[PDB]
Amino acid sequence: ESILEYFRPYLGRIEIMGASRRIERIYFEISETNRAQWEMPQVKESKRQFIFDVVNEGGEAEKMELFVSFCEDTIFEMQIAAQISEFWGELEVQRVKFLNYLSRNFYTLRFLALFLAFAINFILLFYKVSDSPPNMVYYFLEESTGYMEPALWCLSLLHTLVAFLCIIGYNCLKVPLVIFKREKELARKLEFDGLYITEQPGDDDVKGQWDRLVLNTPSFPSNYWDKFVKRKVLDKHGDIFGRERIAELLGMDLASLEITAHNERKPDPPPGLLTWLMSIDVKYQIWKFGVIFTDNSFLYLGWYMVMSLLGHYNNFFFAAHLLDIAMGVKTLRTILSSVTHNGKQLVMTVGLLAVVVYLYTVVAFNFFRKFYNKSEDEDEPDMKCDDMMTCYLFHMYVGVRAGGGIGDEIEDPAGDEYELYRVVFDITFFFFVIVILLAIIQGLIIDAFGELRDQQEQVKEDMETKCFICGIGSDYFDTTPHGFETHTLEEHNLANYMFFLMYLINKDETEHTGQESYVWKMYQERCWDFFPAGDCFRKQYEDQLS
Amino acid sequence: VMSLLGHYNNFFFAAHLLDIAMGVKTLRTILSSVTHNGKQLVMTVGLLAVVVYLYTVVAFNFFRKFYNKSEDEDEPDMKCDDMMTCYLFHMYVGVRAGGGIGDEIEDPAGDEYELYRVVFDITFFFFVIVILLAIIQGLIIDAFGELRDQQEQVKEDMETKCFICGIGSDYFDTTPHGFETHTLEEHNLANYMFFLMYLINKDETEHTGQESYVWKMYQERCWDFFPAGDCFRKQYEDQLS
Ligand SMILES: CCCCCCCC/C=C\CCCCCCCC(=O)O[C@@H](COC(=O)CCCCCCCCCCCCCCC)COP(=O)([O-])OCC[N+](C)(C)C
Ligand SMILES: CCCCCCCC/C=C\CCCCCCCC(=O)O[C@@H](COC(=O)CCCCCCCCCCCCCCC)COP(=O)([O-])OCC[N+](C)(C)C
Ligand SMILES: Nc1ncnc2c1ncn2[C@@H]1O[C@H](COP(=O)(O)OP(=O)(O)OP(=O)(O)O)[C@@H](O)[C@H]1O
Ligand SMILES: Nc1ncnc2c1ncn2[C@@H]1O[C@H](COP(=O)(O)OP(=O)(O)OP(=O)(O)O)[C@@H](O)[C@H]1O
Ligand SMILES: Cn1c(=O)c2c(ncn2C)n(C)c1=O
Ligand SMILES: [Ca+2]
Ligand SMILES: [Ca+2]
Ligand SMILES: [Zn+2]
Ligand SMILES: [Zn+2]
Repeated sequence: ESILEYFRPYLGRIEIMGASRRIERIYFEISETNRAQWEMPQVKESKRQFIFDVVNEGGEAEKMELFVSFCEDTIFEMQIAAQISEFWGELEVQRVKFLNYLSRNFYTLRFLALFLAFAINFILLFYKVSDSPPNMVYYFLEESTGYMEPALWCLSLLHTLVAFLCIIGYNCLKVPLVIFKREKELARKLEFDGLYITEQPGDDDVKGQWDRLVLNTPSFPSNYWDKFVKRKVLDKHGDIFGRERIAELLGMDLASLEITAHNERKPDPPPGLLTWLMSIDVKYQIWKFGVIFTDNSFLYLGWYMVMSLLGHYNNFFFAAHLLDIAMGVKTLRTILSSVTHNGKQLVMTVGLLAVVVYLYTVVAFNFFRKFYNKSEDEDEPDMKCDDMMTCYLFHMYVGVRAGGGIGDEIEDPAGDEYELYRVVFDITFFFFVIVILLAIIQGLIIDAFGELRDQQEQVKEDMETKCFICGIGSDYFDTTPHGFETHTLEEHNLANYMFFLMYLINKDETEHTGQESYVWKMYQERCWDFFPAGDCFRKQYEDQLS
Repeated sequence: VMSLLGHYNNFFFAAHLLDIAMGVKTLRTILSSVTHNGKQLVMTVGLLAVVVYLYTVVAFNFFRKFYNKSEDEDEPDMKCDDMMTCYLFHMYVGVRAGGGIGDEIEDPAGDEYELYRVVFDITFFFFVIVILLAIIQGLIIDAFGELRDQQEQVKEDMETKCFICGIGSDYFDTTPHGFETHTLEEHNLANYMFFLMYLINKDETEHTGQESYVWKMYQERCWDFFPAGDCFRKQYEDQLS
């Protein structure tokens, strides 16, 4: 019993479909470092996001196809977590240590940046403008507190430095995952689908046309686990598309690959800076800059950098950093996600408002223009509807904002032949614009709140009622007490399937057993038939009592 | 404390009127709707403060001429000479006044910054007056729906599944009034409650085999005696119980 208790965390168990028609149970070893890396909060958050998006967007037919991909991505991330874990050579080692320090404390730098922005704004809360020095006016900090201006200067410098550290850290730990995902997707597309061989991408596909740059670059499979994708594509499509055309498209040399296949040399790489710069692939760097610039978080951080530099140029610009609270706190993100859920419908609704108010201006310029005199003095009238530019601007700026429509601002229509017509005009403008459209605006936000809440509830219920791997309902396992918990924690646990991949990858091919070799060979062929979908061990041997 | 202060000054007793909220049950339910999303509400007012502060920042640097609230020409009263007064004015007047801050601010017609001020007023009207108050109302409405859905779910779960064994009502519904008989005689909650006292009171030497077995398992914090997933009727369905 003591040995089993000691080795319980390291004993992983999974279930596979099997070479035969019977579900088979597989036992293997889980490394301590693998479990330590898996339990990291970042990995936990990534797994939560993956589960949420998979459940919400469905994709049942591709479920396993997504899951395996997730595992691959996650593995790369924790490799980075292993790498960034806690004359020329001296500066290089200082640079790598500094980069690692920035990578480790990125979130702390974000928190410090938010706090520094709050402090800078609180200091700026004491500005005052006066004509006399402390013809145009001057600005100065009017306060009785000492050394406030030097403190503000130091806070500005520290804020910019910390934000720059944020930029460098984010480039250190987040970009390689995006690059790896893009390389993986492009490799799958050009190896199986052949989107560039005997097929072309669509013109509207911006990313499809952008991915054409790294086709012939020597560093194409960089930042990705596989480095022989181009050779496999050549072997797959040379006999049809033409070996020479494939070589030119992928930038390969048949003689070079042949001689390296026979035997390769081991030249010494020069550590010089000039030769290193010469060895930099310009096209690959251009493609990497293009893909990284399309990211949202990187653009947000670049905007934060620009705001910091403008803050050095003019201190008041730092006020913009207050909006980072929306990106900072999670409840901020949720409540503003309600607004962003129906954003297209919202810009929609304001456009419809503009059109209907334009029609009201059209019918107000042709007949009811006399009633638009906003000048009290009789000597100099001020007609706001002499031309439709002023009339439409007046209706847009005054009629929409003023409660009760445009009739309140417009003169009294009593005592005129068009009094009934003007009454209909004002009442219909009040109902159609002030009431209905703003009601739509509020209803969109309320519906978005309900939508997000329903999505979260559906995800929770789906997770709590059905198993992720086999899909069998919780009731059948609930026949036996705590059956569902045992099934979801021991038999078909997600972490066990994740760990089995690494256990296959680390150990040598000659050490794989029959089951391990079978799973590995079917994995290579992108075949997901080993997952026990629709069946499990318990019902396989229900008569035999397992 | 309120009562003692009421003795000190009688008017303090007015505070006790708020006890109606704690007193009547419907009071508690309707205010539970408000308290359901309280963090989201203090949230939303904080975001309001930040966005109005940004509007004051862009109103202190350029559009400060239009903040003269004094009718007399001899003694002007600028409300945006410093950002303390400008921010207080926007917080206290702009938010409360329907239509944004443009109504209180002077007429921008006839100036080079008239279009810029039009954008300023219209965007302050939409972003502050419309969107944020819409969020405030939507949170309360969503909380009402949340509590109602919770009560409905609890009622349905109680009325459809048995609490002890968890078997659905349909299987018992095969026999007429089967679910009622099962939930009133076989797996009644009160019977399980009473059995614990019946075991605690009687002496240990008087316990039978079944009573002694349940008692020992209870003492070891083991809950395997509860018939979860099985019951008498399906145990002897072939034998007709
Ligand atoms: C987005 C909503 C838009 C509609 C808002 C409706 C609110 C107001 C509704 C009604 C008040 C109508 C005006 C007062 C009556 C005047 C009579 C008249 O038009 O005869 C004219 C002749 O005929 C024409 O020139 C064309 C006749 C139709 C004009 C447009 C009517 C729009 C109806 C829309 C249907 C809406 C139904 C109900 C909607 C709730 C006389 O014109 P005049 O004096 O000889 O010349 C004038 C100068 N002019 C040459 C420049 C033209
Ligand atoms: C929460 C919402 C916040 C934003 C509300 C926006 C409403 C209003 C929008 C627009 C009206 C803008 C003002 C009128 C035009 C003036 C030109 C100008 O700025 O040039 C200036 C030079 O340049 C600078 O000093 C910096 C330029 C940018 C200033 C800040 C713009 C904010 C944009 C936000 C993006 C919003 C996009 C749309 C949002 C719906 C000229 O300045 P000056 O006269 O030489 O010196 C003045 C005194 N000073 C030294 C103290 C500075
Ligand atoms: N094959 C499966 N593997 C794991 N969990 C499963 C599987 N199928 C269903 N589940 C669900 O997983 C739930 C348990 O979640 P789990 O223990 O994985 O949470 P977690 O990721 O540790 O949580 P947290 O969000 O706190 O980090 C069960 O309630 C069950 O409904
Ligand atoms: N094991 C169980 N024991 C008792 N009731 C159960 C059980 N499982 C489910 N129920 C549900 O409880 C309901 C009966 O509730 P009950 O008769 O206890 O109401 P009550 O609590 O006496 O009424 P009140 O709330 O007014 O006191 C049944 O409709 C049944 O669906
Ligand atoms: C098959 N395979 C993988 O699936 C893999 C990997 N590194 C990460 N992953 C996910 N390597 C090196 C690999 O050969
Ligand atoms: Ca072997
Ligand atoms: Ca006895
Ligand atoms: Zn399962
Ligand atoms: Zn029962």
